Amino acid sequence: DDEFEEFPAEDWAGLDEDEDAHVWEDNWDDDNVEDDFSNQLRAELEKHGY
Amino acid sequence: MDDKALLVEVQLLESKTYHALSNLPKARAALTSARTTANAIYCPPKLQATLD
Amino acid sequence: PKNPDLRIAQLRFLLSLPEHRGDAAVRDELMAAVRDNNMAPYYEALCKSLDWQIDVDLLNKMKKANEDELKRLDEELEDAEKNLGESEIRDAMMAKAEYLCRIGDKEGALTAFRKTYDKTVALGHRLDIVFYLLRIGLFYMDNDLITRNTEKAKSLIEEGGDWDRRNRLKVYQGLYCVAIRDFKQAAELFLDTVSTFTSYELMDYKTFVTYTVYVSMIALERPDLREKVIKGAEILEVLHSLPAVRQYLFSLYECRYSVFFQSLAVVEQEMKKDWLFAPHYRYYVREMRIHAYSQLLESYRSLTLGYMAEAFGVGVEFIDQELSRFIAAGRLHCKIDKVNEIVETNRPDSKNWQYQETIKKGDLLLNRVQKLSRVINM
Repeated sequence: DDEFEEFPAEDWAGLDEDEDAHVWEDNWDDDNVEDDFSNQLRAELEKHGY
Repeated sequence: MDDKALLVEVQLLESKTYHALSNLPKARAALTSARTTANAIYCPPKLQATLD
Repeated sequence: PKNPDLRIAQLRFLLSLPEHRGDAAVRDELMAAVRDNNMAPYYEALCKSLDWQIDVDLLNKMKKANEDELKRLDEELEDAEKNLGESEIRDAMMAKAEYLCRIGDKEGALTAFRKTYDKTVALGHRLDIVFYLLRIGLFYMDNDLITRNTEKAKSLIEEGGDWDRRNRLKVYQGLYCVAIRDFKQAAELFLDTVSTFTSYELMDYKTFVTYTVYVSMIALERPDLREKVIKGAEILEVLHSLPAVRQYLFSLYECRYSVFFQSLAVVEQEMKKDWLFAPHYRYYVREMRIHAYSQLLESYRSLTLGYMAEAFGVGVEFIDQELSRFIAAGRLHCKIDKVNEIVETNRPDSKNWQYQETIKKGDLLLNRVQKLSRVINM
């Protein structure tokens, strides 16, 4: 089996500490920002009567 | 304790509460136990009527 | 043994917006501390909060005195006698968890428990170390030990007695959660156990039922969850005990979305202060939102955004933004129309979805067979 040394085997620095090393297969949507829920709800209905 | 009429009262009350908690299967089990323990004791017409 | 999460998550690890950094919870933690005096919760307390106050060592003095006395007692009872199997040695390590786990650390206790496990024969000791260190690695973010111990218990240890490991899925509440494991498995063993709890050491019954409901209604949206979580007897009884959780569940089931969102906000907030907070409160409140949206979109062909907003809480523009974000993520099959203000569902019929799945699975198999064929026969 070729080891493809023609492409430099990019070393992962010094196997430095990662973010979590968790087992946590996540998606693209988990990195956004949010501001709870109730705040939104009252903030968008007190303009109409809440 | 050898007293069973009060035992049947207590078992029926337990079944009633268990039913009021929507815990239907356990209420049915308690009712069956009450019926068994009442099929061996005086069970006055009120207790029989209440059990039925 | 050590039930109330030692209040440490709610303690000064929930600063900023949650703001939980000093309150009566610190008092509860400190009373749990002074009784069976401990310095292990004082590591971080020796660093950031109450770093070098008078009490920090004013407790340390007789704490070290007491732990030295008891460790001396254990060492004398261990060296003087030669008790075998489940013995005074296991008592020394169980104390050493009641101690150095709550004096300094689990490492010595992990070593001692390994030694006595090599010395002992019966199985509850192994489950004891499993839960001991599951909670310790919830204090210090350890999962590999938990899964190693779980494999040891289930694959090998569970060949004599049974009926124990089930609740140790509590790790599976937070292992593969944000994709598959905050639910599915974490619900299929919570449900399988809710009738027979018998594990009050980890958590009270009410908290267990709340966890079971939370994970079941994300595991099962309406795939006849009612057959197990609504028609369920014990769950219904404890829900009679817990009005908030019962309302939160039946609001989703009975399509009362307006109050379902308020219940979900309450769930999010009370979930943001837990062993379950840091793992997936964001994820859970996204998934439940998507679940409710898909429930409403189902049984509809085209919904006015106004009808959604008035019937799904609030925010015509809020609902527009949320639907946009969720369709962009590929979930929530529906197409949103602007100022005409319609939302059209594009759920493919059985035949079209079947064809798409055939294409996908067959492409997988064809790539596999192509690779296999090419590596053979050169």
